[PDB]
Amino acid sequence: DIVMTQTPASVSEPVGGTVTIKCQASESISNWLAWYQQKPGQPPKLLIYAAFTLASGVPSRFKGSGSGTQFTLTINGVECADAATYYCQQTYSSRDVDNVFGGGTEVVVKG
Amino acid sequence: VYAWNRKRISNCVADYSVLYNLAPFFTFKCYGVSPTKLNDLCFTNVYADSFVIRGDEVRQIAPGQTGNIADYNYKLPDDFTGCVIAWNSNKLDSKVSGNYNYLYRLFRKSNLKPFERDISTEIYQAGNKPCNGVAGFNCYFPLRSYSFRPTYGVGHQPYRVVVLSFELLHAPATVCGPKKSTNLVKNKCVNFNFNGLKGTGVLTESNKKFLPFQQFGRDIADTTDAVRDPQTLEILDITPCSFGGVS
Amino acid sequence: QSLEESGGDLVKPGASLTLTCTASGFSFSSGYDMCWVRQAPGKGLEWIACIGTGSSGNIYYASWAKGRFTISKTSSTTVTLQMTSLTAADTATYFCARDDADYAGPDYFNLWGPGTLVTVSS
Amino acid sequence: CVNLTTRTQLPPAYTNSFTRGVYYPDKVFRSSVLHSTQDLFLPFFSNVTWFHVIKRFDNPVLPFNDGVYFASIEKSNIIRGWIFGTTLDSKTQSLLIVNNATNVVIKVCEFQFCNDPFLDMESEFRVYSSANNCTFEYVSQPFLNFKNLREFVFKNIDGYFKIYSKHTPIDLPQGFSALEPLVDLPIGINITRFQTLLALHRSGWTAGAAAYYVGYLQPRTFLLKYNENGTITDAVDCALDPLSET
Ligand SMILES: *[C@@H]1O[C@H](CO)[C@@H](O)[C@H](O)[C@H]1NC(C)=O
Ligand SMILES: *[C@@H]1O[C@H](CO)[C@@H](O)[C@H](O)[C@H]1NC(C)=O
Ligand SMILES: *[C@@H]1O[C@H](CO)[C@@H](O)[C@H](O)[C@H]1NC(C)=O
Repeated sequence: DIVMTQTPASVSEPVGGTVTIKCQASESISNWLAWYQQKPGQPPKLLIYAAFTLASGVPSRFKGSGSGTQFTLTINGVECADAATYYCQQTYSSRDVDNVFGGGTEVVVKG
Repeated sequence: VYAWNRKRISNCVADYSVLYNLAPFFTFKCYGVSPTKLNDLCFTNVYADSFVIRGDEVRQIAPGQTGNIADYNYKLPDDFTGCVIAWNSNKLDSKVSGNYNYLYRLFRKSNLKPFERDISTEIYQAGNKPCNGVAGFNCYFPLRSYSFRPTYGVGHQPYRVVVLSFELLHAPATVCGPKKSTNLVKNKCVNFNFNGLKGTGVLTESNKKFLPFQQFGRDIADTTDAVRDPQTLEILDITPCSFGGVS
Repeated sequence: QSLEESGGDLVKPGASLTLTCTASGFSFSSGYDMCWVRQAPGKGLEWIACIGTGSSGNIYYASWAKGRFTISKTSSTTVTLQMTSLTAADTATYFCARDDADYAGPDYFNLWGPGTLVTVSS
Repeated sequence: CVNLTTRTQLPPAYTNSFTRGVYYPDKVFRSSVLHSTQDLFLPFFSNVTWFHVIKRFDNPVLPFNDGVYFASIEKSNIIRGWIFGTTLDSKTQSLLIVNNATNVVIKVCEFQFCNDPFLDMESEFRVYSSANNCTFEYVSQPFLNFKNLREFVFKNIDGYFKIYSKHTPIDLPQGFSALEPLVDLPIGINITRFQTLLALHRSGWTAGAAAYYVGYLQPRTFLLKYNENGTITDAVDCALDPLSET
């Protein structure tokens, strides 16, 4: 029922630069959304659950903005170690859904 | 409640008898229409708004009511038409760890206009020095998270509230209610009323074959003598009951 | 806690395999949910099917994983996934997602297992 | 959206209305009786606008006035649908009717129509570019030597869109055939112009032999004769010539 897209597919900002990834849903999912980041050869970990609350063990730079249909993750700073792929999950209605997870968006940090 | 969902209902018949098993322990106190006669009623516009608020905050969903939910989360217009439904959801929206996933707007620059939604996550400035992205003193996040406490009374428990707004034009109607049917009785003097067409006569089987679009049947006297039953597609003859002068 | 996977090996097309997710240090409690996900070698994550660890298993499936896969709980610390008629595109890396809320579906996943790789060749 | 520059400019052809333009006014039943009614009816023996399509490409935008009578000599179902509205863009909500290979498409929405709307085995639909604010939608069963005659009457009274149809196998032939009311649309938008929709075969693009007629309704009085079955068989215009007035 709910189809979710993640854009842009590829991003590249300087180490002191800022990059934002927005997650859009076909219809409104209110507050139900999560952010996941995986390193190569490693399962992803939860970053921003409920689209605003920060996770445990994660730097404050990870955050969340927007609600309803459009959700944006703003990166205030990278340190050449956060270059990975970010996914967003709908976690709202999974009765008949092809995939709760959103599209892939890898981050490249040019140090 | 701050990011309340909005739904459109149209081109369908509304059955209100189902809303006892799906939503037990519900409160149907509402405004603008008699709750009982909603079954035989037609709605041209229907809006559905659903969210979860605390038990002490369920009373705030009323026209002309002020409060935390009303001013900053969901404001109802003074001339609100439509009804609200609220039922307890402790068995569903309560977690042993805590229902921390539901958030509401707590700090806001001004009271919300009726039927408005605010999803802003900017840091609220309650002092003089600008926050500049810092959430310290005099700079609080506008959204707080519900901490439902089922141990306390119903006022500290998750309440699921569904707000329905109509307009009741009942002329270009797109939402109505089942008008039911009556055990047809034939071959006797009968007071009939078909879709507002009240009359008296003897209802007999009709041999006429008027077309599918064709509904009624008129005579030379310009009076309805043939009718097709809305419940069952059948042809009936309306004949005035036997009469005559006595001498 | 760990959710190390099992049952991953080379499989012929049009066959069946048994992947086992085993919990360590905890049991499959009713109040908290478990789910199953897999990751293709080249693209992002996907959800196929999973069941709840409660008294009444609220089993939930994806649209593209409607009937090919079968998941069931065999013990309090052992859950298995069965797929049949495996095709060339079914190769991926399978993970055992651990949910945090039992809202009849995959909610926020706080914990994942190391995962296993399942591949197809002829 | 593809612009068509292969249009051949030509003044419209004309033909007599003869005895077409009759529909059942109400849903009541009368048999073997004569009734007179006052309603928007197509005047008898009027001159209607004739467009021929073959390299003749006639896709103009015609005013709606108080009503429109649509007929088309058809074979192989070249005519597909109609477009209704006032501004024919996203500024004002417009109307769309298309009978594709499967069903009929009914949509009222703030469409953004292509400059040259047409259709193209048929799997290429280029008639609009966007839809902004949609109100009502509907899907139903498809409506459908020259061997097909299709009559259509479109009206807009009291926010209702009435459609009258009749399928007939056979310029305009002489005869009589009343039109039944097909579907009523409780939409409530005002219509001042329209444009039909066609299908183009691609091989360039080849258009088959077909034509359509456009008539305009007027407030007149008719006397209609119902047979013993219950259907209309003959009608007499009450303002055409002094004999009919008598
Ligand atoms: C249409 O027919 C009438 C006769 O009824 C004729 O007088 C008129 O000239 C015709 N229209 C055109 C454009 O020739
Ligand atoms: C009818 O529609 C036309 C569109 O051109 C508009 O100008 C007019 O105001 C409308 N009439 C009413 C009563 O809304
Ligand atoms: C309808 O009328 C025709 C004559 O016009 C007649 O032959 C036919 O029998 C009638 N229909 C029925 C069902 O009798």
